[PDB]
Amino acid sequence: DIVMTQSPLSLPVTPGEPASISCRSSQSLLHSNGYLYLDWYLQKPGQSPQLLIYLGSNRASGVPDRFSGSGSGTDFTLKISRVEAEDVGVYYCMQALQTPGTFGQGTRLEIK
Amino acid sequence: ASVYAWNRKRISNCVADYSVLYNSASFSTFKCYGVSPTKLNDLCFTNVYA
Amino acid sequence: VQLLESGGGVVQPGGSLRLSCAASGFAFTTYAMNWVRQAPGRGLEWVSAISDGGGSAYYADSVKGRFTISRDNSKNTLYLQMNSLRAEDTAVYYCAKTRGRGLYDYVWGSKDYWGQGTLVTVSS
Amino acid sequence: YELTQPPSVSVSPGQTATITCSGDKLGDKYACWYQQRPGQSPVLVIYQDSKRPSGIPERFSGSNSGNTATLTIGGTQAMDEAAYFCQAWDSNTGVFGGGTKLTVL
Amino acid sequence: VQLVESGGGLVKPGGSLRLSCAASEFTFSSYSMNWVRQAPGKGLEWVSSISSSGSQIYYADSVKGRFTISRDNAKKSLYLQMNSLRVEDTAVYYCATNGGAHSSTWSFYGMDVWGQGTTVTVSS
Amino acid sequence: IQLTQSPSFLSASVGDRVTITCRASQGISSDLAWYQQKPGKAPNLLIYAASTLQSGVPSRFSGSGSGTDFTLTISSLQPEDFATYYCQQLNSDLYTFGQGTKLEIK
Amino acid sequence: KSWMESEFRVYSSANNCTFEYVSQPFLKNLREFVFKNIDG
Amino acid sequence: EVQLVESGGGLIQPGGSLRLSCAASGIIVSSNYMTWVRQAPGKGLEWVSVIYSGGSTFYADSVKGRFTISRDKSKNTLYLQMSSLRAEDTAVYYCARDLGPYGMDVWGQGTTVTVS
Repeated sequence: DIVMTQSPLSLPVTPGEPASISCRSSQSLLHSNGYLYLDWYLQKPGQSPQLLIYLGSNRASGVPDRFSGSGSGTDFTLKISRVEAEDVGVYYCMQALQTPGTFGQGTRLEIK
Repeated sequence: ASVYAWNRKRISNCVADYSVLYNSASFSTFKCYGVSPTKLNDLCFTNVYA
Repeated sequence: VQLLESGGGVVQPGGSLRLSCAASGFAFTTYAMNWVRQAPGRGLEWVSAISDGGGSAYYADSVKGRFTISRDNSKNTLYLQMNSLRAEDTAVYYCAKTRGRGLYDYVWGSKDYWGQGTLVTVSS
Repeated sequence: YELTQPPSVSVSPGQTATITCSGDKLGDKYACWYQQRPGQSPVLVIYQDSKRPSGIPERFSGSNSGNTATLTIGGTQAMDEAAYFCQAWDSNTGVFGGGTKLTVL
Repeated sequence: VQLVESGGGLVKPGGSLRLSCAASEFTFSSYSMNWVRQAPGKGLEWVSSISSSGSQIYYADSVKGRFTISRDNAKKSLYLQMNSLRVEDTAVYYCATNGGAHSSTWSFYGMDVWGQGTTVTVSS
Repeated sequence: IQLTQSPSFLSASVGDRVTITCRASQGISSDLAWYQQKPGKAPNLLIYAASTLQSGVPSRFSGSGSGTDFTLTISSLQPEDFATYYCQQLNSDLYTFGQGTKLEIK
Repeated sequence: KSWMESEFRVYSSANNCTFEYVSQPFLKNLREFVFKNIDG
Repeated sequence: EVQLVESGGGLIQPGGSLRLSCAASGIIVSSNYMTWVRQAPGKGLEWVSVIYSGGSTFYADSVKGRFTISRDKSKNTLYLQMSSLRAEDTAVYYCARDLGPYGMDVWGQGTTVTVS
């Protein structure tokens, strides 16, 4: 199993400020073919998640430009350029390398 | 089936019927590039491939 | 694109159920599918995934044998077999499609589009 | 389908050994037996419930009837101390027996 | 024939391996192959089997959907794809020929030619 | 096939909700691409497949409609959001365009 | 005993073919045959 | 990163000969759908031609019998044989890459062609 831990557990950040969410893998998620198989999700309150960051550093269709991912091997960080009022909710990471698919425990970016 | 994975049925050692294909009156684009459909019924073939 | 999940409700401890993920607006013929559960306030946790044409039936340990999945490639629907349900599967279930349609885009990996979810409650 | 073998049996050197193999209607099936001396890859010693492969002395006698498969070793010697796996095929499934360990004193 | 295996090594649970069993002669073509794993503390387990032509492939109940046996009679090699290597898969694997051409004649033979086993270890 | 945009000359102030309509005469249901062209410049994709946001387009641009009806919706105008907006037949043989709608920051 | 489980050791590969016919079998029981290949 | 650069247009007598060029960096021309697109002064965009990734060609009804589309695999470049030029051929032409359901994702700067 790949047990992944997020850091930190909560990030209440005022809108307009920047925010970084880090989630480190127990094993190495690098180079199944040359990429970093960690994916980032946002579950906004009351509705279903969709992809924010795929392959560690890249994002899917239509994502706000403020989101960016970084890190290699075991450490990975999400980089929000400017927190706003629509960014509230839990953030998940997932290892996408081995069949047992494990998500994070959930850190909300909220407005304090 | 889709046009990329198009079906192909070999037809052999049986006796064909092209009179019912000419009396189908439903095949909008029935264009014959081999033998005319009126002479198809009176012609024997080695292998039909649908 | 719509992911309508059907079925679900209150089922009996140890009873049976079957869930339907009616999909539309996209191929679904070359796309993989995923099943994701979330117990109340406990986080997204994985269940299942299937290949483009079935056969590849991938399950977690807690659903070993007890759950099975299927798809209707003609009618474009996803299914989910349940037996001897315990109290830890009381959750809302999301059917989700993989990003994409090539190999090394793992059929248990990225999940682009998600549904609306139906609650499955095991109680008496 | 399962094949039941006693965990182990032992006889003094020079005696006759008898090791059993139990299965449901096992006398209707073909059973193979193998010898695994410790630290060694196994070797086939009995197949088809009655026939004896080339390279094996005739004292390896096996028989099958009813629900029991049995192997008989007359004049047991020192290197008969080995793991003995009764094998059988049912519905294209290779199912091995428990494996009876034979000990010579 | 004379059989040698390779590929067993240190991997963590869920990882991927690909064993092998190479033949000396071309008589390999006439032998239906079997994969048998030996536990570090117990005897043997039948893993899979393949026909002489390779069109009759069977797996043990505990391993289907994970392993993929394949062969190449012109390459005189036998492989075993080893995916989702999981907690109890640590063992020593034996490649053993049956002799029977097809699965219908396997009961009339036994596994006669075993190569030197290859040690596979899964652990964190 | 004939594609008709409606109407040609369009005007609004910043912040208005605009709905530029390219009307499909037959009905094709997935084959639209929205082409915004700065006056005398190179056009760019805005919404492809008539509903999905093409990558790098800012989230203020939306598309809707399927079948015989199609629309372009801009949720909040910008002073630079003036251009000539084209609709195109995707998956076609002649790649028929519309006549062009010239939004004006007025 | 009257089983005759027959295993085929005739070919390794068999594909891409046109004819396939099945009937009642042809065959101290002397049995005579003449095979000849004229005009197709 | 993905850039198309065009040359070859200019003021040319009616009915004359001419040729355009469209160099490509990043995209391989020899395996993608490249289209020629026209824009007359005071008018909108309009299709001219497309040459398939396999090498099959296509031109518009207003184009057949006059223009020819051509390519080079060594220089990764796209060409258009310009001939029998009437007065209606006065326009600016861009080269674009066709992906079917995906729109004209990349474009060229454009070259002005005048007939006199």
